[PDB]
Amino acid sequence: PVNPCCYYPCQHQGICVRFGLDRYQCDCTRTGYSGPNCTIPEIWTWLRTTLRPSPSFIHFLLTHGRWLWDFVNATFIRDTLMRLVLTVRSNLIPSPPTYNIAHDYISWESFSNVSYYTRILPSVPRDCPTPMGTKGKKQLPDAEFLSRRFLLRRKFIPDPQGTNLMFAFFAQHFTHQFFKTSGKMGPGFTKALGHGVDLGHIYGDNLERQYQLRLFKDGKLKYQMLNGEVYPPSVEEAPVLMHYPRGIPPQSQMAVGQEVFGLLPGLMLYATIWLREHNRVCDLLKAEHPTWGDEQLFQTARLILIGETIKIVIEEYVQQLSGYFLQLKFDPELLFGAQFQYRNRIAMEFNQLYHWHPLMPDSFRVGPQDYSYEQFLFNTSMLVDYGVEALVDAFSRQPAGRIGGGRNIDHHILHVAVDVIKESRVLRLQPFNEYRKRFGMKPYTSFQELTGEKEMAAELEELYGDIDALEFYPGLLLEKCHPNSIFGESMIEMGAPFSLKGLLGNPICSPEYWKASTFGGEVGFNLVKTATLKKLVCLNTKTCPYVSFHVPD
Amino acid sequence: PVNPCCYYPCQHQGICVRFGLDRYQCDCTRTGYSGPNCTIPEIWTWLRTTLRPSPSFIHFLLTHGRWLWDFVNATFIRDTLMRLVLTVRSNLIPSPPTYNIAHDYISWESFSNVSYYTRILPSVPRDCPTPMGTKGKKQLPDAEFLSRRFLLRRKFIPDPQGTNLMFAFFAQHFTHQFFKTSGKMGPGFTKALGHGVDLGHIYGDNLERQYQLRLFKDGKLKYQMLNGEVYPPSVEEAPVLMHYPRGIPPQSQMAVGQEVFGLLPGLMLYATIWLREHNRVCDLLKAEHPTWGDEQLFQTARLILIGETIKIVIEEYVQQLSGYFLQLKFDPELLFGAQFQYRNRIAMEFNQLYHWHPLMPDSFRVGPQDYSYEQFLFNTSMLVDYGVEALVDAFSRQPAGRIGGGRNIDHHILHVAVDVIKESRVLRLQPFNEYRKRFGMKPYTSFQELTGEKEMAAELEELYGDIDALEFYPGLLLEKCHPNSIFGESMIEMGAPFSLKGLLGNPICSPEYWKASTFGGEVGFNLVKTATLKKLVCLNTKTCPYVSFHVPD
Ligand SMILES: *[C@@H]1O[C@H](CO)[C@@H](O[C@H]2O[C@H](CO)[C@@H](O[C@@H]3O[C@H](CO[C@H]4O[C@H](CO[C@H]5O[C@H](CO)[C@@H](O)[C@H](O)[C@@H]5O)[C@@H](O)[C@H](O)[C@@H]4O)[C@@H](O)[C@H](O)[C@@H]3O)[C@H](O)[C@H]2NC(C)=O)[C@H](O)[C@H]1NC(C)=O
Ligand SMILES: *[C@@H]1O[C@H](CO)[C@@H](O[C@@H]2O[C@H](CO)[C@@H](O[C@@H]3O[C@H](CO[C@@H]4O[C@H](CO)[C@@H](O)[C@H](O)[C@@H]4O)[C@@H](O)[C@H](O)[C@@H]3O)[C@H](O)[C@H]2NC(C)=O)[C@H](O)[C@H]1NC(C)=O
Ligand SMILES: *[C@@H]1O[C@H](CO)[C@@H](O[C@@H]2O[C@H](CO)[C@@H](O[C@@H]3O[C@H](CO[C@@H]4O[C@H](CO)[C@@H](O)[C@H](O)[C@@H]4O)[C@@H](O)[C@H](O)[C@@H]3O)[C@H](O)[C@H]2NC(C)=O)[C@H](O)[C@H]1NC(C)=O
Ligand SMILES: *[C@@H]1O[C@H](CO)[C@@H](O[C@H]2O[C@H](CO)[C@@H](O[C@@H]3O[C@H](CO[C@@H]4O[C@H](CO)[C@@H](O)[C@H](O)[C@@H]4O)[C@@H](O)[C@H](O)[C@@H]3O)[C@H](O)[C@H]2NC(C)=O)[C@H](O)[C@H]1NC(C)=O
Ligand code: HEM
Ligand code: HEM
Ligand SMILES: *[C@@H]1O[C@H](CO)[C@@H](O[C@H]2O[C@H](CO)[C@@H](O)[C@H](O)[C@H]2NC(C)=O)[C@H](O)[C@H]1NC(C)=O
Ligand SMILES: CCCCCCCCO[C@@H]1O[C@H](CO)[C@@H](O)[C@H](O)[C@H]1O
Ligand SMILES: CCCCCCCCO[C@@H]1O[C@H](CO)[C@@H](O)[C@H](O)[C@H]1O
Ligand SMILES: CCCCCCCCO[C@@H]1O[C@H](CO)[C@@H](O)[C@H](O)[C@H]1O
Ligand SMILES: CCCCCCCCO[C@@H]1O[C@H](CO)[C@@H](O)[C@H](O)[C@H]1O
Ligand SMILES: O=C(O)Cc1ccccc1Nc1c(Cl)cccc1Cl
Ligand SMILES: O=C(O)Cc1ccccc1Nc1c(Cl)cccc1Cl
Repeated sequence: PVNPCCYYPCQHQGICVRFGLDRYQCDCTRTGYSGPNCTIPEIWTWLRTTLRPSPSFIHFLLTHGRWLWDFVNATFIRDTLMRLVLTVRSNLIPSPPTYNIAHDYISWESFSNVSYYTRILPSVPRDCPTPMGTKGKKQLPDAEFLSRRFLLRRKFIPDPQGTNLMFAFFAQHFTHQFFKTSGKMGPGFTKALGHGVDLGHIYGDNLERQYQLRLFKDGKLKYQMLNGEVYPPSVEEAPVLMHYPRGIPPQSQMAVGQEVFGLLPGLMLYATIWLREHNRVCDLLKAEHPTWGDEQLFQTARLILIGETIKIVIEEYVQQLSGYFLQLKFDPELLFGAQFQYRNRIAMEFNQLYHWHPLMPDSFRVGPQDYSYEQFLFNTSMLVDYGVEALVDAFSRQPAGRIGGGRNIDHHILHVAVDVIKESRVLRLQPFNEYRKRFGMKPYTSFQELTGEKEMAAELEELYGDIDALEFYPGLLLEKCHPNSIFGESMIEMGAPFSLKGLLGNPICSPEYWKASTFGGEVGFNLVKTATLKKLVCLNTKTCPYVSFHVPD
Repeated sequence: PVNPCCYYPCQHQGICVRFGLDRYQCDCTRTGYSGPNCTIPEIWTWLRTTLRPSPSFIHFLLTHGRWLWDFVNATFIRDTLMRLVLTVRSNLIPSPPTYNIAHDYISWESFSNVSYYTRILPSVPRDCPTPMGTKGKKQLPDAEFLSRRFLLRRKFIPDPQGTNLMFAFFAQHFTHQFFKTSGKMGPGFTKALGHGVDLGHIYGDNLERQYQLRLFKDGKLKYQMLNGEVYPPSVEEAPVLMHYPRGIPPQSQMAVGQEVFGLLPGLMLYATIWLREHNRVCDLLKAEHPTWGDEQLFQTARLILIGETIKIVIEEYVQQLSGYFLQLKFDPELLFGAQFQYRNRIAMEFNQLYHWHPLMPDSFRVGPQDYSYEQFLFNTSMLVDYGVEALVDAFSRQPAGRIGGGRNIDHHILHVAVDVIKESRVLRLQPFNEYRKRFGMKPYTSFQELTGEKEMAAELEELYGDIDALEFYPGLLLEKCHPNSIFGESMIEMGAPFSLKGLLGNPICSPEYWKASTFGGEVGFNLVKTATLKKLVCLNTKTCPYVSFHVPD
């Protein structure tokens, strides 16, 4: 019989619905296109497409000509373009969410059950001739061999954008609040039910964990004093599930919102920094409202820290990553005259996309010392030994690896990428070319056009058989890179829409929540508006070291 | 020190926030007002208030002049006005939701924890001089004595709008999918985590329950055959928790989505019809899609039945109790050019408001038979004995009681109204007049202005002391009802914003969901678009009885 939806016949966000025994129909509703396969353009769509500049042209404009951008940033155009960046990107993501691992169709279970990761494109049907649809071979390339030949680091390729480990660990810390895949429920299921910037990696994904982390006085979190410095509490003081190597003494075990943070000094670094910020905010709130109870001081402080995150993420984190000459601005009031949905659901493709393990180097240089992976991983002493000040300085000076290009994942953590590709076939993600079309890009006609070179393309031509069979995750990390950039063109075009919908879709960005009273007055509101990475560290430390998302020079 | 927020100083949705020892500050952001109390209006605010007609004047316009409304309904002005009713009403509701029983302030916990009912106006602070704020007596009037003197039915007062029991049972059935107060967690908590029209009273509030009702063949729900007619299955066949009187084994019980439905035949009547509807819809969808599995057939039928519910509710259910000459219309497309959040959280005020126990008659009539409360309540054979047709005919012919005016609750179920007022004091709901202001109405200056008479006004003035001490629920029922109507001025103005935000805020009404493909093509899309109370009943029965929300002339 053969399922007609395996060919992906519907174009431009049309929906393949199986009718009768062998036929199909495309629902081209509000797609801007008509006809059986949604290809005949409406008057406005045809006009827009011929007048639309290429995605690369827009990226070129945003990365060149300082004289124009010095002017733009000092004018109203900054706010006009930022609004355009917000609206155009985030509208590519369905809201309310559509599909999940169980349903390749809209249902109430896909809407209400927040334990699911959502998906933009439906899974490849289980009745297709090839696991990627119709094109390609019956068996996809070996996940170990594909990572070994194309992803394994032979030499450290530094990021030309000057990105450091301070960014890398921020990226990991920030993302692991909404990427919490369930080990028992399996792939496609999440434990971070907040689905965005909830800070559940500081406070906990569940209520009882939070209560266990809370000192229940002045709204503050629990903490311990080691060498005159404030650190996260021990397991004895806060009895919560923490993933530590079995046998390790409880005095060496620290307790934070996310279970996996104790395994890396870079992760527990930010956990300390943010904990110091929470209690600091409580002190400012208490001086402003001495009549407030413990519960209000905590909840008000959480929203301030949620606002501080989004501020730093957009104006510094994205600023370093995108390399835009356009000065980015966190201002929810930009969307106040627009049709925007203040909700978010984490997609599995955003999970796959955010596996930036190439960022990690060969070693971890802290001052005169150079620490290996076996010296750095699962180390429960390093954070206390050096302190926040010394480590933040050390991570801001060490270069990070280039994400795109290829052959840049250190062999110690390569197994992750292997499992990511394995998870992609379990989830049955559509080919890379299908996602290219979903995010408004032209699909690649050959492997030579993808990598931009002759060598690595020829081997991939033999393995996959066809370009329309190329997988999602390998495509993003093997795509040609414009010199000076951190990754390929697709990463920006696929990632930004998710990322902005997660940031600005946070309820605090809504007209209902974006008020002074929400953050306990003007003091709390200004802390959100003026927050910086530098102010996140140095205000919570004795001295102020070099702190940035980029290395010196 | 005296709490300043006990005076409710901040007007027009301004937020009272405690500062220092004895000081307060109003957050007048986006209220349309400025200053210390949000009392001085902006240029556009002053313009709106002076040109705005009174609530009772627009209600007058909608309920008078047949000839003008015949013209309007046949033109685009029908759609123009419906869009206005949709937008202006539902915007009075905070979205995303703000407060709950735990927090009288915006928090992440209030946003994320869906086990809470939300609220529109914050509670009366615990450290206020009087239980209702600053007004009235130290001890609030007795709950049982208030119900016996002002709410207890002497002579039966029927609805002047000719509303029947078919409406009354629909009301109780329809509401108990989003009104499910958790007796274990307490007042202000809810098991109905859908917070809207999810049909959890048919399928279940949780997944494990839903799976027990489902056949897992053809997307259908389980059913038993009695007298050659389709009925809900036994609890012996579908093992789900149902609240039946002790001594009644699962062999006689019937298994449906909502636990309390076995207590009333009228509730079980509507459980049957929708179950017959679900399986009838499954049959239609199976013919269009013979390659669909069980899971897709079930989920798609649910979306259709949700679509059918909101359709009938707006164009007939709301049409009956509103008494508008304007032909109401369910078209989600009306909101596609508007700022509208497709989400809903059930408020405690909507819960309190929807206690329409006055609708219930002195005795239930089924043709020549007249069954009392003892015979009707907990009856297990009445539905099977008579059938669907006979009971639909009976409930459609018998008039329901007038909700407003007072003194129209039968002595059998008066204890509910006692528990509503008692729950209101635990929830610490603000005074009636404070809620009047919040839904754009002038507060009553006296009890005589509220009632319309003299006797009950003077006795309430003795019990409460002040009009600003009057409670939410008693105020709604003892209010004066305009020209021949179900209830008073406030019931529309307070309940309509809650309802329309609940109905149109359903995700199926969003541009993403409101497609033909979501309902499995045009056949499923038309069943929503052409849904009727009559078509819900007569298409699922052998013969077609009298079916309406009003009695025959
Ligand atoms: C949405 O929100 C509601 C309401 O908040 C919530 O309902 C429940 O919430 C919690 C449980 O999740 C219940 O909490 C109650 O309060 C006491 C607190 O007293 C003490 O608790 C600690 C003692 O217990 C612990 O002891 C040791 C450590 O001390 C520990 O090792 C044990 O494992 C044990 O847990 C103590 O540390 C602390 O200092 C306090 O003195 C709890 O003990 C107990 O759990 C109580 O039941 C609420 O009562 C629940 N219901 C209500 C109505 O409030 C929902 O869970 C939430 N929903 C979601 C989906 O998140
Ligand atoms: C977790 O991380 C902590 C980081 O604090 C580790 O603790 C530290 O471990 C080092 C050993 O590596 C301790 O000794 C230090 O190391 C030097 C090594 O010699 C140096 O090597 C270079 C290049 O080979 C040579 O040019 C020079 O000889 C140079 O000195 C040693 O000489 C010194 O004694 C120096 O202190 C260090 O003391 C210790 N830190 C603290 C605060 O005690 C820890 O090992 C690690 N844990 C695990 C389980 O891996
Ligand atoms: C659950 O509901 C069922 C209905 O399905 C109840 O069973 C029914 O009970 C009624 C009495 O309440 C039975 O009526 C019988 O028929 C006549 C009725 O009298 C007639 O009507 C009026 C008023 O009564 C009189 O003025 C007329 O003159 C006329 O006679 C009577 O003669 C019989 O004695 C008897 O009452 C009905 O038949 C019966 N149905 C079935 C199928 O058994 C059931 O009681 C109820 N459960 C509980 C606990 O009450
Ligand atoms: C969000 O959705 C998740 C996935 O649907 C839910 O995860 C869990 O719920 C599933 C369904 O309850 C679990 O599936 C299991 O199904 C087997 C099959 O047994 C069958 O059901 C009956 C068993 O009593 C039998 O009568 C029948 O004949 C048949 O054999 C059953 O054995 C298990 O008991 C269980 O129900 C599943 O284990 C689980 N996880 C996953 C990954 O599927 C979430 O509950 C849901 N979340 C929310 C908040 O609703
Ligand atoms: C040396 C440090 C690192 C180690 C040891 C490491 C290893 C791991 C491990 C063990 C997992 C969980 C198992 C799995 O999904 O394969 C994981 C997942 C993941 N990693 Fe890393 N990685 C590192 C660096 C990073 C960084 C810097 C980022 C951020 C750019 C990152 C992004 C992710 C993401 C998004 C997941 C999936 C999380 C989930 O779905 O639950 N990793 N990695
Ligand atoms: C004679 C028929 C009815 C009976 C026997 C009945 C019974 C009850 C009972 C026992 C409660 C719980 C009271 C408590 O303990 O707090 C309740 C609450 C309630 N009633 Fe009724 N009722 C009837 C009719 C109606 C009708 C017609 C409506 C109109 C919609 C209605 C609306 C409600 C609502 C919304 C609740 C609160 C639900 C919740 O949050 O749990 N009732 N009723
Ligand atoms: C409709 O879209 C389909 C995409 O599959 C196009 O291809 C179909 O029609 C062709 C011409 O009749 C056939 O050669 C193909 O076999 C057939 N595809 C499949 C999978 O069977 C088709 O061109 C489109 N129709 C129009 C009018 O453009
Ligand atoms: C479709 C009409 C819009 C005008 C598009 C002009 C073509 C853009 O051409 C662009 O030129 C840049 C350098 O100038 C390159 O960096 C880009 O790769 C290339 O796409
Ligand atoms: C001159 C700079 C203008 C920047 C404003 C445009 C930002 C919108 O970004 C656009 O988003 C679309 C959806 O993701 C993509 O299809 C486009 O390629 C991308 O440029
Ligand atoms: C100076 C401009 C004011 C004219 C706009 C008046 C709109 C208010 O509408 C008024 O509502 C009253 C009910 O309170 C009715 O009595 C009036 O007839 C009606 O015009
Ligand atoms: C001082 C001005 C504030 C009073 C506001 C009262 C306006 C009249 O009341 C209005 O009735 C309409 C009935 O269709 C609804 O659309 C509106 O939601 C309702 O506010
Ligand atoms: O957006 C983020 O938070 C990180 C991220 C990851 C992948 C792709 C884009 C982005 N951000 C981002 C955004 Cl939100 C806009 C423009 C350019 C970029 Cl790189
Ligand atoms: O829609 C409902 O649930 C019925 C309901 C209950 C309370 C208050 C209003 C309404 N309906 C209603 C609506 Cl939603 C709009 C205009 C007029 C009326 Cl009577």
